[PDB]
Amino acid sequence: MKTPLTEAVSTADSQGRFLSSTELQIAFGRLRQANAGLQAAKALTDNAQSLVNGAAQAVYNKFPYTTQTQGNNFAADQRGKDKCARDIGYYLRIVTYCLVAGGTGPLDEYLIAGIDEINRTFDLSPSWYVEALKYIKANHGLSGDARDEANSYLDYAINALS
Amino acid sequence: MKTPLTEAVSTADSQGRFLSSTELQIAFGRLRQANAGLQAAKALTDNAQSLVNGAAQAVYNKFPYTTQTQGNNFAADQRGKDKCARDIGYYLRIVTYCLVAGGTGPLDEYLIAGIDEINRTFDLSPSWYVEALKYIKANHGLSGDARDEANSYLDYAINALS
Amino acid sequence: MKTPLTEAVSTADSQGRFLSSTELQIAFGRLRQANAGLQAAKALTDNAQSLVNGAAQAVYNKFPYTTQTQGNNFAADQRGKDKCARDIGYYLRIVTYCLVAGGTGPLDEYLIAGIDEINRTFDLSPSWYVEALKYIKANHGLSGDARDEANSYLDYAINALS
Amino acid sequence: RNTASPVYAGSTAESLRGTSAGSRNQMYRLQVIQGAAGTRVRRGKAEYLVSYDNLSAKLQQINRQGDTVTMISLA
Amino acid sequence: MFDVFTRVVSQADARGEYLSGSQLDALSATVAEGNKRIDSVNRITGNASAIVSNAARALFAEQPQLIQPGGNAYTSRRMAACLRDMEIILRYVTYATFTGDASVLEDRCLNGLRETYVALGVPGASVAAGVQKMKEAALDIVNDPNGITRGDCSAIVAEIAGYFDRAAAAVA
Amino acid sequence: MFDVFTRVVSQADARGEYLSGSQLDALSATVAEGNKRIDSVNRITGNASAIVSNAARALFAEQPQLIQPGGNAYTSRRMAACLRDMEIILRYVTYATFTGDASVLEDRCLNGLRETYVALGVPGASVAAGVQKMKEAALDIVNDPNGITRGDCSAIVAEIAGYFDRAAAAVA
Amino acid sequence: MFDVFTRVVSQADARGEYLSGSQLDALSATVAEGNKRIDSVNRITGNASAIVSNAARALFAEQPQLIQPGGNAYTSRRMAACLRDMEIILRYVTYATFTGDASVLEDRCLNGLRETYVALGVPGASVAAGVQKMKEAALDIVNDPNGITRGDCSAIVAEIAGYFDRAAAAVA
Amino acid sequence: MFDVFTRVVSQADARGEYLSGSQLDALSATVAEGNKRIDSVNRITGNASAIVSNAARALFAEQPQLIQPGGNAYTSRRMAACLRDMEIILRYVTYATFTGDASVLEDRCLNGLRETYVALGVPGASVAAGVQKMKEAALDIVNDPNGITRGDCSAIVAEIAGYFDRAAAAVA
Amino acid sequence: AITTAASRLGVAPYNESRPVELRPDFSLDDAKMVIRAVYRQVLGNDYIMDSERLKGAESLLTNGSISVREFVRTVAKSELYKKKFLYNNFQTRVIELNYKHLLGRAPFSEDEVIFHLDLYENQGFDADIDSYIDSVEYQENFGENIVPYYRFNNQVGDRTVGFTRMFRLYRGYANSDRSQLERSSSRLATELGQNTVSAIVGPSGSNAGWAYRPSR
Ligand SMILES: *[C@@H](C)[C@H]1/C(=C/c2[nH]c(/C=C3N=C(/C=C4\NC(=O)C(CC)=C4C)C(C)=C\3CCC(=O)O)c(CCC(=O)O)c2C)NC(=O)[C@@H]1C
Ligand SMILES: *[C@@H](C)[C@H]1/C(=C/c2[nH]c(/C=C3N=C(/C=C4\NC(=O)C(CC)=C4C)C(C)=C\3CCC(=O)O)c(CCC(=O)O)c2C)NC(=O)[C@@H]1C
Ligand SMILES: *[C@@H](C)[C@H]1/C(=C/c2[nH]c(/C=C3N=C(/C=C4\NC(=O)C(CC)=C4C)C(C)=C\3CCC(=O)O)c(CCC(=O)O)c2C)NC(=O)[C@@H]1C
Ligand SMILES: *[C@H](C)[C@H]1/C(=C/c2[nH]c(/C=C3N=C(/C=C4\NC(=O)C(CC)=C4C)C(C)=C\3CCC(=O)O)c(CCC(=O)O)c2C)NC(=O)[C@@H]1C
Ligand SMILES: *[C@H](C)[C@H]1/C(=C/c2[nH]c(/C=C3N=C(/C=C4\NC(=O)C(CC)=C4C)C(C)=C\3CCC(=O)O)c(CCC(=O)O)c2C)NC(=O)[C@@H]1C
Ligand SMILES: *[C@H](C)[C@H]1/C(=C/c2[nH]c(/C=C3N=C(/C=C4\NC(=O)C(CC)=C4C)C(C)=C\3CCC(=O)O)c(CCC(=O)O)c2C)NC(=O)[C@@H]1C
Ligand SMILES: *[C@H](C)[C@H]1/C(=C/c2[nH]c(/C=C3N=C(/C=C4\NC(=O)C(CC)=C4C)C(C)=C\3CCC(=O)O)c(CCC(=O)O)c2C)NC(=O)[C@@H]1C
Ligand SMILES: *[C@H](C)[C@H]1/C(=C/c2[nH]c(/C=C3N=C(/C=C4\NC(=O)C(CC)=C4C)C(C)=C\3CCC(=O)O)c(CCC(=O)O)c2C)NC(=O)[C@@H]1C
Ligand SMILES: *[C@H](C)[C@H]1/C(=C/c2[nH]c(/C=C3N=C(/C=C4\NC(=O)C(CC)=C4C)C(C)=C\3CCC(=O)O)c(CCC(=O)O)c2C)NC(=O)[C@@H]1C
Ligand SMILES: *[C@H](C)[C@H]1/C(=C/c2[nH]c(/C=C3N=C(/C=C4\NC(=O)C(CC)=C4C)C(C)=C\3CCC(=O)O)c(CCC(=O)O)c2C)NC(=O)[C@@H]1C
Ligand SMILES: *[C@H](C)[C@H]1/C(=C/c2[nH]c(/C=C3N=C(/C=C4\NC(=O)C(CC)=C4C)C(C)=C\3CCC(=O)O)c(CCC(=O)O)c2C)NC(=O)[C@@H]1C
Ligand SMILES: *[C@H](C)[C@H]1/C(=C/c2[nH]c(/C=C3N=C(/C=C4\NC(=O)C(CC)=C4C)C(C)=C\3CCC(=O)O)c(CCC(=O)O)c2C)NC(=O)[C@@H]1C
Ligand SMILES: *[C@H](C)[C@H]1/C(=C/c2[nH]c(/C=C3N=C(/C=C4\NC(=O)C(CC)=C4C)C(C)=C\3CCC(=O)O)c(CCC(=O)O)c2C)NC(=O)[C@@H]1C
Repeated sequence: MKTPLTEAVSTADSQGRFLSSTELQIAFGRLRQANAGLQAAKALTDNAQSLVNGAAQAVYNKFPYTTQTQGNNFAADQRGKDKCARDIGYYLRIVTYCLVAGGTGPLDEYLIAGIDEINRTFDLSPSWYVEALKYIKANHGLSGDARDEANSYLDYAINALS
Repeated sequence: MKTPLTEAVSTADSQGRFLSSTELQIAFGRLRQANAGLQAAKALTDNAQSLVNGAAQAVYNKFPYTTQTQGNNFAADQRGKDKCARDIGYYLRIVTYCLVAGGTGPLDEYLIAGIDEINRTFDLSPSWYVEALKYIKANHGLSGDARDEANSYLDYAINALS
Repeated sequence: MKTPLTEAVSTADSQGRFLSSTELQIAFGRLRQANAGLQAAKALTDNAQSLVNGAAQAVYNKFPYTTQTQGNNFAADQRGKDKCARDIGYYLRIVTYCLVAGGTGPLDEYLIAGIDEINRTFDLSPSWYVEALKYIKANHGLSGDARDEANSYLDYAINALS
Repeated sequence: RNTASPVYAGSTAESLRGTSAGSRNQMYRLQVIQGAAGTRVRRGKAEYLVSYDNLSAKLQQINRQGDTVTMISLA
Repeated sequence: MFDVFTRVVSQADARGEYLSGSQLDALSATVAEGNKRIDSVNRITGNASAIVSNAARALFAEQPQLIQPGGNAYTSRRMAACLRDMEIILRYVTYATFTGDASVLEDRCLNGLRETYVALGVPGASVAAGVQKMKEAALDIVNDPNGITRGDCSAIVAEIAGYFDRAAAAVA
Repeated sequence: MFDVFTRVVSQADARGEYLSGSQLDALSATVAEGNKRIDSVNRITGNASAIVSNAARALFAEQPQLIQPGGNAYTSRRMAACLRDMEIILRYVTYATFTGDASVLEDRCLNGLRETYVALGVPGASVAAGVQKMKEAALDIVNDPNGITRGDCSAIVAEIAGYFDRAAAAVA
Repeated sequence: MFDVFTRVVSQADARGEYLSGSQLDALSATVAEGNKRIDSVNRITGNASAIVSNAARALFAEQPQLIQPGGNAYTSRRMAACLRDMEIILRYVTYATFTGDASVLEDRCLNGLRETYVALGVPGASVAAGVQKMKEAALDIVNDPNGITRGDCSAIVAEIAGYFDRAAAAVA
Repeated sequence: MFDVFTRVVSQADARGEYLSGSQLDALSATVAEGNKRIDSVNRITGNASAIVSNAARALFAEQPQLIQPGGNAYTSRRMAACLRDMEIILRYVTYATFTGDASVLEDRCLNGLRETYVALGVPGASVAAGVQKMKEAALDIVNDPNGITRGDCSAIVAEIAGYFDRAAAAVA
Repeated sequence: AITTAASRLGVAPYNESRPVELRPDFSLDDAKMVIRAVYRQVLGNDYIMDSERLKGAESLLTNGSISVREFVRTVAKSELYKKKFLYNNFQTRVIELNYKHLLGRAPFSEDEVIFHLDLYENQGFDADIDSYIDSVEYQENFGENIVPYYRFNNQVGDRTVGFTRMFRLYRGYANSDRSQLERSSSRLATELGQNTVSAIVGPSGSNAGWAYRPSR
């Protein structure tokens, strides 16, 4: 999956080469980033319940028909509400993995690949999840490099949905 | 060329992806290195004639037959000595390019690719150039990251010749 | 374009073969069907405006937020309503082409190929058009072979959207 | 033979590279006259776009088949 | 490729228009000619080998320079390629007759063919003469009134003759 | 392809010269701008979908002929291709911004693009208008003072503008 | 392949859990060792040719039966393959050190190597002897206190020794 | 791949026999049921998306272990692959209904499928349950008395049930 | 050919298929069939997600900017291919997969492993991929404009060991190279080294003993 260390070795392996100063520079870039990523992962994890619940409610407010309309794809009943909070939790959890790994790899492998087919098949609007991701962006309270990297994955997911 | 920035974009383009946090971290790694690399290039450039002349004499000292044996491939005459000093200058100049570019790309593109055919065709011993590179390593007077990056390229050339 | 005559020749051409009894039977199948398709196309064409306006109102009735919510992707203004009526008109018109052609080729080439990217890019919900297509099925008034073929294309579009 | 040839003057020689143009990101357009002396030949005149890395291999391929090279230019 | 139906559809889509009643009526008339169309395809196909071989023999009889040593049809490989070309052209003419549209013949067979022949020294005018001989035999086979429901196939025969004429014009 | 560093190297190698002190100093200045460059790449990428979609909507609003039946952006496939092209050009512009050199954009994306569009009948002037719309949106996003360490980004914004202008000129 | 970070991530996802505080702290500890890890990779790579050649020369000296006529390393082709294999194993050892995870070494290098050597008659025990020789040379190079910031590299050295041990065990 | 007609032909050829009068009459009865067969194929195809999605929803509701973290249908990629599998099996079942012979299912859909699921760890028993759910929905759709010329479709329905049972048995 | 055992061996669907050729002045549907055929063949019938598609390469193929062979080369050099088949495999397994994907046959001899292992180690993966596609064998079978396909039937230049080893690499129609019982292990490392073959075991579904695999 796409992370700086994996990409570096993947490039050298493709070329049949030992690692060179180029790959070492990649590792230095990872080390400069890693601690901020781990801090962001911890902050999101400690706040996960609040972010997921607030994110779900933000979606319901923006799309009130989702809590008023009968259907398996909507959150009018507790069943659909539980499914919705589960899904938003998956986004938040996998985003923390990206922060730990230092790349979109976890999002690419676990969430984004095939997401279009899932949303089409089960009649789920990508706009719902875009709204949830925007809520998490505006409410995770991170700053500095932690904010920048975290928002990059949240926007990466948003762009994949749009 | 093989440099962190071009390689990062090349791999992203192969996947049709926008650049992500992984590639941004590659850039940060490059930025951490570049000033030391540029300083290393300046120091080698300012000392180039001393290093090149010293390296050529070191080869002649270690391989005295090169200055005493008649032949197109040897340095018994001024013609061969000039060819030799020119070649050692090429190694040093292209090594400074690697420091500027932050990768082995200039060495690969300009010198290393095809060096075996040249050395075989013109009966030039790789051991001669290994000794010259060893001299430059031992006499460039760099320290810290400048030393580490410069020696990585000098070792890269030595390994290619062995 | 997938139609019985084009696929018969293309398969024969891929085999480097003259047409044989197999392909002639394909032609007879088309001839058994063709008049029903043409009459179905005529009936839908004559009733096009009533079907399109009725379909659009069916969508607005089923998804009232589309006519209440501001946004470029919604029909809260005449701009959005005109876009929506236009889109539903495209679905109906291209369906009549399928009846004329005797296959889904017109739908595949003009409408379905790339529709997922468009709806994702412009935040258009496939469920809206599914509802529009369902209204057309329920109200075109066809019978017999004309009904069966027309509904196959309308269901083909619905399946493509789901 | 009272025939014409395609016009590849100015920028009309250019072709898209993308990620398919090899290490140098350069495309070479080989116009050849070919016949069936293997896969079926569909046209007596053909054009091939190959990267620099594969240009040598392509020439031997054309050479092995006995086909004639009429023009080569950068694309 | 297009068939007789998709050709009308493509033009209508580019104008953003439903097919008019007249256009639908014209296609209904095409449907009414379907059995005659299918019979014509079947009759040419059933006689394809005779059509090609008889035309080739007649062609080489009238143009002995093709098969004399050094001639473009001399040697087994070139003769075989020549007979193949005749069979190819006849095949795509039947394709066009089957679909009711010349696009398959033009796109897959005739486009580039004159350039191929000029490039390789194939005499296109001789190819055209061979196509004309195939045209004559094929139309006679189609028009044979024996063993078939009697009716007027002049429109279909005219259409088939046009495809042969385009093939003859394309190579010459 | 070149980056900002290897561009100077290649010019120096062809002359057989070490980089001058002025050239090294210029690269040192480029390194000092690296964080601004990374932020600009991140900001454009983080808004890629909105930039493409908003510009595409504005283009079709100002050029309704593109989307009318028969228009070059009519039908789902052609619209999907058009939106894909806008994203591709944006992606390669961000590549050039990342490397600091137009080679990746020129060598991989723009070379031969005009001929592709001329052959297809894609209106190049409309593509350039689309690229222009993406440019103004992208530069505003890059220039947004909120949520970022404040400083002067005029140099990188000018560089990004040049890359967009190159793309518009290549296709117009 | 996995790196040190993605190995923990993949395990966490299968359990559907956020990384625990201890897990994040453990990875933070790994980050603090990153400079030493990079230096160890750089030092092995910079001496790769000497490590392989010196190990190979030592191996053939203790095991002259490898290079006698008919021996498994006899003939230029087989000797070149032998030197190549030593370089391959060293290369993937440095990869695993770089990533902090043995997966790349297992997946690319060691998975199937024993089956290959057994099928061909390559003495796996002698390969393992060569790998051990590269190990002693490589660890000595990593531990050299000259020309580097002083500190404790025992943990990194132990990990590298483990990868060499894994390579030797895979073939012996 | 055989159809209902070529299945009998292949058995006859292996015996070197003409089809008997009984065999020809049996095929005549198959032709008499052809309209029912085409209708059943059309009805299943026209509801394919609903059959897949409804069956998938029911399977995951009764087997929540499939979709929890670590489950074989967890993550979008595995989930999408799972939905593709259901659609593919349904698609081939319609092929078998169309041809009147199970060979297309055996030759293509179920050929190597058990190896695929064992290798990947896909729970074959759960696939069988999903196939059973699609079967229940499909047969109801085929049997719907509304909007169709009334008649007895028990024979075709029994045949379709068998193809579903074949697929379910092949995986578990 | 293969007639009686075709269905049993999983060959019948390929008996019923024809080579996918991109003719000059190809239509839109022609290009789509090539892209589908290339993805199924070169990526070993693995499911391809929309996010994994090589949209740029598909565009150039559709435009005539790259031929079928160059499209095949682009797919084979992509990160998608390397992720699926390079980064997690022994190079002998990689060589096996390359032969099946790009040449539609199994390796014949240890010499092929020697050639491609050295070529990868000395020049890299991209250089090795070029060797398959620019080979005389690729030229004679597929040329510029035909998608690679499995060569089950006997051809000039064949060896009998190739036939038996095809069913070591091909495990049925409803199957992918990454979803077989041996998983990542090289199928032919032992067979090539000892110049031995094994009794053909047909795919599951049509063969009860489909799962037989020998031990170490
Ligand atoms: C065991 C491996 C030996 C050892 C290592 C060690 N290194 C550091 C610190 C640094 N090493 C580097 C490395 C590089 N700088 C470059 O520019 C490049 C070339 C691309 C490399 C490889 C760096 C950047 C640092 C940090 C800054 C510094 O100059 O110190 C340490 C100190 C602790 C730390 O983790 O930073 C150590 C211990 N030291 C030994 O004594 C072992 C023989
Ligand atoms: C069990 C399957 C159900 C059922 C079927 C049934 N159908 C017919 C007759 C016909 N059905 C068709 C079908 C089509 N006509 C078209 O143009 C197309 C679209 C391409 C289709 C699918 C046709 C042509 C006929 C014949 C004419 C007619 O309309 O009747 C029957 C009657 C018996 C017969 O075989 O002809 C039956 C029984 N009927 C049921 O009650 C089941 C729910
Ligand atoms: C000009 C082409 C000649 C001609 C043709 C002609 N044919 C018909 C009618 C039919 N021909 C067929 C054909 C076939 N039935 C089969 O089973 C096969 C094998 C696949 C074939 C080729 C059919 C089905 C018909 C309809 C029934 C019938 O036999 O009449 C006509 C009559 C008009 C019509 O369009 O049906 C005609 C005119 N007749 C000539 O005199 C020309 C020499
Ligand atoms: C919340 C914003 C809205 C909502 C949600 C909702 N989702 C489903 C069903 C599914 N959700 C997913 C998504 C994922 N599965 C994964 O494994 C991952 C990646 C790790 C993701 C993102 C899937 C695959 C499904 C289908 C299978 C399942 O049910 O688990 C439903 C139910 C749909 C149905 O028809 O059963 C709902 C309700 N709905 C709303 O209205 C909210 C605004
Ligand atoms: C330019 C258009 C705008 C602007 C940019 C700007 N940025 C900085 C400084 C930093 N920006 C970063 C960026 C990141 N940190 C991360 O971890 C990541 C995610 C992977 C990114 C993208 C960093 C590391 C710095 C340095 C630390 C700092 O915050 O100061 C500056 C300040 C000067 C500098 O170049 O460092 C500026 C000017 N500022 C504007 O006002 C423009 C709108
Ligand atoms: C109607 C059910 C709902 C609705 C419609 C709506 N659509 C758009 C914009 C577009 N619609 C299409 C669709 C097509 N274009 C084609 O060429 C074809 C194939 C022949 C189709 C089906 C496209 C491509 C667009 C985008 C470009 C364009 O504007 O034409 C809009 C506007 C979206 C925007 O952001 O401008 C709207 C409003 N919206 C509803 O709320 C209805 C329920
Ligand atoms: C002689 C043993 C018997 C015989 C011969 C016969 N041959 C033809 C016609 C042709 N013969 C050839 C052969 C070749 N043409 C070449 O260029 C070469 C290779 C250098 C060869 C071997 C060909 C191609 C033809 C057909 C075209 C042509 O006429 O030139 C005929 C006439 C056949 C016809 O239908 O006109 C005959 C009579 N016939 C016998 O009965 C002899 C026992
Ligand atoms: C016969 C009446 C005349 C004749 C023919 C002749 N043609 C060729 C060579 C070619 N003919 C074609 C044409 C096609 N190939 C196709 O695949 C299709 C489309 C499906 C067509 C229309 C081509 C492409 C060639 C060249 C490649 C090939 O030979 O297969 C030859 C041989 C030329 C040579 O010297 O090799 C000949 C002899 N020649 C005559 O003299 C007759 C007038
Ligand atoms: C959108 C603003 C405008 C528009 C675009 C449009 N483009 C095409 C077709 C192609 N576009 C490309 C371009 C690229 N492909 C690549 O891989 C890259 C990077 C190297 C680029 C820049 C290509 C190659 C094609 C042709 C093949 C393909 O279809 O993908 C179309 C379709 C043309 C047609 O008739 O099929 C369209 C619509 N059209 C407008 O009207 C806008 C102004
Ligand atoms: C003699 C002209 C000069 C010389 C020779 C020398 N050679 C080696 C070591 C090796 N020689 C070979 C060569 C071959 N091995 C083969 O199997 C074949 C093909 C059948 C050949 C040609 C090899 C492979 C080696 C290395 C392994 C081994 O020792 O067997 C040495 C020792 C090198 C070392 O580092 O041990 C020497 C001394 N040396 C001179 O000075 C002469 C001018
Ligand atoms: C050297 C210390 C010992 C030795 C080695 C030796 N190996 C071979 C042959 C092969 N080696 C490999 C290895 C790899 N392939 C891979 O994919 C990987 C990871 C990337 C590895 C490590 C393979 C597959 C072969 C077979 C192909 C080839 O011959 O290159 C030989 C040649 C054996 C023969 O030719 O029969 C040799 C000599 N031999 C010794 O005696 C040393 C102990
Ligand atoms: C869904 C109900 C269940 C499920 C399914 C599942 N399947 C796979 C992977 C594959 N499925 C197939 C099957 C086919 N491919 C074909 O081409 C054909 C028709 C000829 C068939 C029947 C194949 C070959 C694969 C592997 C290829 C690939 O790319 O996946 C997966 C993915 C497993 C993984 O690890 O990715 C899944 C999830 N899983 C469940 O839990 C349900 C019971
Ligand atoms: C004839 C005396 C007997 C006989 C033969 C028979 N063989 C096959 C099929 C194949 N034969 C081979 C053998 C080879 N292929 C090679 O490349 C070589 C070495 C260069 C050999 C020896 C192969 C591989 C096949 C299968 C592939 C193919 O045929 O192309 C058949 C047909 C089998 C079938 O159709 O299923 C037959 C009939 N059969 C007898 O009964 C005779 C005793």
